[PDB]
Amino acid sequence: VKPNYALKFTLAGHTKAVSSVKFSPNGEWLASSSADKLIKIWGAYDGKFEKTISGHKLGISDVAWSSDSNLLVSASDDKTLKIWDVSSGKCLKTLKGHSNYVFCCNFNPQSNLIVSGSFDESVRIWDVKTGKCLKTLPAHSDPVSAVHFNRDGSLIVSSSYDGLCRIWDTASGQCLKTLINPPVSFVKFSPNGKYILAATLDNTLKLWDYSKGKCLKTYTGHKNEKYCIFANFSVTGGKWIVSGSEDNLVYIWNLQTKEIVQKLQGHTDVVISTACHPTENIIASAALENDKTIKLWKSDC
Ligand SMILES: Cc1cccc(C(=O)Nc2cc(-c3cccc4c3OCC4)ccc2N2CCN(C)CC2)c1
Repeated sequence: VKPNYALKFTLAGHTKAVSSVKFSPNGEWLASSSADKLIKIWGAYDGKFEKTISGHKLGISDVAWSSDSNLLVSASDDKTLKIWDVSSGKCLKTLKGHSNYVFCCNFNPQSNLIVSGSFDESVRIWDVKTGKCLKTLPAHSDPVSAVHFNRDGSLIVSSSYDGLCRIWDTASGQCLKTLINPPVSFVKFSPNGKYILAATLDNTLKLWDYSKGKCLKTYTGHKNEKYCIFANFSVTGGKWIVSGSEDNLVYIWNLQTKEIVQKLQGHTDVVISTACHPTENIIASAALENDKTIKLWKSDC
């Protein structure tokens, strides 16, 4: 009926705002990115600091893991993405092509491709092996806030400040659907691929059937009017929607009822990123520059 997330660890180390936290697909690790130009790796279960990965010339808005947990990709203000070998910390490839800040990134499930979104209003699809840009999609008419592949890699969803969500055929780069005006600050596919979860900067999360163009659920109560705040489907226990908020709380809703089921308190700045562990009822959350910490929370359901 309600989860009971409680604070377990606070992970300090970043020297500026933390932008993104992601659990490795194997459940072992948490990666974080920061305005401090660094990626840090932490133990998912005990929060123990593992390593710092460096090389970007400016702050990093996003990081993402390959399916085998061996590679990371990062999106930076230095206009590049970088592919990293996690074990060695080495930069394998620098992905060059965007003409302004890179804000978001993801591997496809296959992990042979990376998708990126930029201030430059494009979505780019990159070859992991070669580091070359395969396609440049003229995706939006304002900054791209989020990019995500569906569970089989066949589709990409993008969101933008232009107020649109768009679904793209990965293979061809063709736009299959435009969902249509407040800025769209976050989007991702549901695990079953049928729905998209989208955040808009009028303090609203919406669950959409994008084929029909029908809004199924609306989640409100949190504050989201300024920052591109990451949200999640929590699926390991109860079926929840999880998001950060500009009031320094993590919000958790019941997906079906739309009721707030828990608010997690502890952060001292905007919670810009949340992540849900792949197998356990564990949440990671990260905050902006008044705080600079990552917190790990555990629930019994
Ligand atoms: C290095 C760093 C540290 C802390 C927060 C940020 C930030 O907020 N990112 C950002 C910014 C924008 C954005 C949108 C429109 C216009 C501008 C922007 O930045 C400068 C000018 C969009 C998305 C994003 N992100 C947020 C984190 N998320 C995991 C991916 C995307 C970045």
